[PDB]
Amino acid sequence: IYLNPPIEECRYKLYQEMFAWKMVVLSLPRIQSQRYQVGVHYELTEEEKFYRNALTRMPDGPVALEESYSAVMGIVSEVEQYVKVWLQYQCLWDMQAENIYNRLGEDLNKWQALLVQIRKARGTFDNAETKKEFGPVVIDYGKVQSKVNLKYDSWHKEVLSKFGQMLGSNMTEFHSQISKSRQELEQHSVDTAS
Amino acid sequence: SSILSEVSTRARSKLPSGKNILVFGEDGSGKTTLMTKLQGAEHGKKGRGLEYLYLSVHDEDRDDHTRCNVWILDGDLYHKGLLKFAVSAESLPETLVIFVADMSRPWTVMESLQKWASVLREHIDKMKIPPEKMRELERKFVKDFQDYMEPLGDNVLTHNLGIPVLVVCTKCDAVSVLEKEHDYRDEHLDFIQSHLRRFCLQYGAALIYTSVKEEKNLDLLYKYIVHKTYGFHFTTPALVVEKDAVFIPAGWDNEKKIAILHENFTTVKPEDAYEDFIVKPPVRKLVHDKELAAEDEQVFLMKQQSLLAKQ
Repeated sequence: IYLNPPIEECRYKLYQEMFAWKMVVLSLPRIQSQRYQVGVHYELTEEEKFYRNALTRMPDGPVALEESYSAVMGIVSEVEQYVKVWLQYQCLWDMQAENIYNRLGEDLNKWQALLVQIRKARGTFDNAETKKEFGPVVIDYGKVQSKVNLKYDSWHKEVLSKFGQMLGSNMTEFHSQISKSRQELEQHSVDTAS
Repeated sequence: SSILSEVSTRARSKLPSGKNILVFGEDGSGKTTLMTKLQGAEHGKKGRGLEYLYLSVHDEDRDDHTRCNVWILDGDLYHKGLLKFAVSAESLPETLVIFVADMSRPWTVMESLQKWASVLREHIDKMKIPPEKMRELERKFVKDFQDYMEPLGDNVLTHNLGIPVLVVCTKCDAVSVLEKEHDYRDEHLDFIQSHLRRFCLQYGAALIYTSVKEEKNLDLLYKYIVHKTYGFHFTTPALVVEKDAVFIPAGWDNEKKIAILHENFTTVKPEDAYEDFIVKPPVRKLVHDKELAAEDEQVFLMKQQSLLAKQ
């Protein structure tokens, strides 16, 4: 699983967008009397010629910046979280089913638990949706939608096969011992001197 | 649940990531120019407040790609609160911080550094790091400093934050110009170098000179950054031989290695305040011409009333 733009792009581009929405109002040239007031014979300094003090002239204080970046630290953080989830499917390609079988040897019946949460793990996946949107960041899982699909489908199939296999074994146990005990009860010797 | 255990346990070989290199410096120091140029792009766009650079470090030895986060910070103090967006508990232990002292204006070096000496320090405690973890990382950094092979003392790391730190002084080419345009003595170079070395010593910092115009030690700076934030193989010796640009590895410093630089200059014995021995750059811009206020009708008219009374 790659990110064609790395997750840091999701933050850098948003920062550039915020910078653009600041420069649209900040890089405005400053009204200045130097048009004829040539007495200041000096190349106009950038931090005065271009009116670069507006950030300090906040009516509400710097809280605006605090909220803006916060939104980004919202937007990116959680979306990276979503990205994280997708990276978790990495296991579909590098794992040993023997390890799982040993770890959950003789669970509720054999596994009976992760075979339940896997169906929920079919989430973020196997849906008509092709790209997850969030704000101005759209993460498209187009190249993987079928690939991880086939892998996860086959893997779920094999886990189901193994589970139901030993379930059927235990039901052979079930019917065999029930029938034998039924015959033992059906000996029906209720009255006997011994 | 159970999956989050099993799938997580199936982990493969990777390289550490999420490292957070931080750059505070005095505004107008070309900090952005340095970080961009080292990134590879000649210069991105400047602006205000916090700025982000994803520094792509590739290791050909393992043939992998990683991105560290340059959180370069604006110099103005009113933009100090937003530093909470830069460093937090989950990010702090793997953060490296570099201050940038633009040598074009040596008169504004130490206090700017010392400004950092407040700001980050304040920010490191307003977040209320629990004492045990701060202590463990501090002693870890102390040990990592002590094991330099190509120490202990009263002032070594005598106050530090326990994360690796550099003092990257940019624009070193300018030292030539301000040498002749100002008659700025070479002994004064020795004095600033020694004082910066004392500063880096009490922070255990590795000091590097670098000139963007001279593209000097930019490769070396990249090497040292990758060595510290990641732990890559390092081979550069302690380049201190020439005074134009110097590279002081973190641990190569000693009190006597600053005493040797003290010896060669005999202008003013260095205990003196940095600012005194350096000469202030006098302000050029003239004060605006004074108000030509017009005397109001009232006191003026009272004055003529007095004049007619004199008649």
